[PDB]
Amino acid sequence: FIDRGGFAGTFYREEKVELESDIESFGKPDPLITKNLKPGANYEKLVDGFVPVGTVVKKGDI
Amino acid sequence: KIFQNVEIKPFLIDFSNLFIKNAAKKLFQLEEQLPLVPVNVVMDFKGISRAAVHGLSRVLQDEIPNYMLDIKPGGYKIEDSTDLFMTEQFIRNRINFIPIYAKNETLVFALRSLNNSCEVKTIYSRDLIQVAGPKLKYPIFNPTFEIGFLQPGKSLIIEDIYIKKGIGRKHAAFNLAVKTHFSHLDIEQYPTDKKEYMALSGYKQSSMTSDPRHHRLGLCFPAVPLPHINQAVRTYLKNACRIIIGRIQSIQKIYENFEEPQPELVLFSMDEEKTKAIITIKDETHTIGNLLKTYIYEMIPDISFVGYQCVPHKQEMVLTIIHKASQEDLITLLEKSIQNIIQTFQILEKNVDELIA
Amino acid sequence: MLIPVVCFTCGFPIGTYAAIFDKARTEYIKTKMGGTLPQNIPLDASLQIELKDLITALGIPMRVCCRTHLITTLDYRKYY
Amino acid sequence: NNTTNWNLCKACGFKLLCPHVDMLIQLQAAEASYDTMRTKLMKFSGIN
Ligand SMILES: [Zn+2]
Ligand SMILES: [Zn+2]
Repeated sequence: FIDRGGFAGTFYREEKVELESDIESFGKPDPLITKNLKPGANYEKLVDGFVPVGTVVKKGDI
Repeated sequence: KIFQNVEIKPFLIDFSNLFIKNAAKKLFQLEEQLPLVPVNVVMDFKGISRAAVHGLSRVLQDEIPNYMLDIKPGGYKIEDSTDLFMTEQFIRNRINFIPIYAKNETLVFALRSLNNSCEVKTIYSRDLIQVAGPKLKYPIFNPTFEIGFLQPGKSLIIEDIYIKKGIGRKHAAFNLAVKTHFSHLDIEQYPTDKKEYMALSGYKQSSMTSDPRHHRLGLCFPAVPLPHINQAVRTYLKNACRIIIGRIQSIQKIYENFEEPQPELVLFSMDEEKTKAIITIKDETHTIGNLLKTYIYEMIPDISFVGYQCVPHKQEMVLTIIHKASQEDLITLLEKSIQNIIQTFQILEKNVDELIA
Repeated sequence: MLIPVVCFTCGFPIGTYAAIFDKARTEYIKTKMGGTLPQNIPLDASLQIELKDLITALGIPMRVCCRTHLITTLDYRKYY
Repeated sequence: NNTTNWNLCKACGFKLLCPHVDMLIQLQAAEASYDTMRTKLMKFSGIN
């Protein structure tokens, strides 16, 4: 009954991030310039500052 | 002759009903039977334990290999699928549970639906175009399924729809047979219409005491071609037999290696000349354990103990056998019981081949 | 959002007779509706709409679960 | 033994002292704050 779709659906969450006017920006950081990057992170999935739609993001991914 | 008196009956659409006739004829231009129909098969077994019949039923339900239609990762084309309601999860759940009767694992389909109209357009299963593999001389699924629906001006493009193999226990989309009947023909029954007996099961013997050996089992298969029903059902039955034998033969490779230290077999020598054998097998169900317990109990009427405990949260079957013989004699009796199981299912194979013409 | 392809309980192929069962049912209701607004059908207090023979003619067996899910499943196209 | 491998003891032959330990000791004796110590020991960062 579970596998056939009984009480099955999709659950949604949202991420709303804001900027500081002309200080901050959206983009992929680089290791050799930016400071105190989060340990055990994954910055390679970013495309122009945002992860592309349709990819699977897991724990530790930026 | 363990298995006799089998009868097979398909599930067909009654076109004498005007409503169904008109609806089918104006929806799918359908005036005769669908290529694939469900088939109800009723089987009578005599001189066989209910453990074996129930194990055969369980294997035919969700322990036999079976084929479904699945979408490869990246098949759902986000670049082209503009529909906001037909999500990948919903559509792939719809596709996985379409009953198919496939010939090989090479067929690859595709679903390309474009909605150029101003009304919601329903995507049926007849819109699945075979794009890879040999061309089909007969459909493998019915064209009357409702895969989805598109809002006006939307689209749904899915590629790499392949055939995936698995057992029904792991995922329900591989389930094969749906139960329709199970009864014991050698036990009398009360008339349960009376208010005196409606609180009881009906049988005149308690399950704590009864040992029926004459059963009727009726199972329904969801998709079988019309002109080869007897060819399909028979195959299914035969398939089940091999599976059980195969699994039993696995245990037959354990007892043969009782001299060497084997993780799945543990032998103790208890007090009062008593010996103990523990067989722990991972990813086994109540089928093999129940068969083993029943046949060991039949082989050794005066056994001290036997149990087949299958634990849900441990995903394993532990068969404990305590008997007042030596280790060698116990292993000999276990091998004899396994051989009895093998010959019983071989006789089932032969009867299946003999009955269904 | 539609009638399930297979019965949620046992897995009988309900979906392959789903669409037809929808459309045909409508005419049957049109036969039994009677001087009443559509949205007031479940409040008529005089209707005897029985779908036993329709499902039987579809070839679906007399299973409780299968007919329950065939009859009672809502359709998203009909509300949106 | 600037980077990428252990310092080895000439007297015996086994490992002696990892370079980041040397840099950490130098910073600790050189009135280095934690932030000025966390950022400088970033060329020794582990698996990326
Ligand atoms: Zn059902
Ligand atoms: Zn040294």
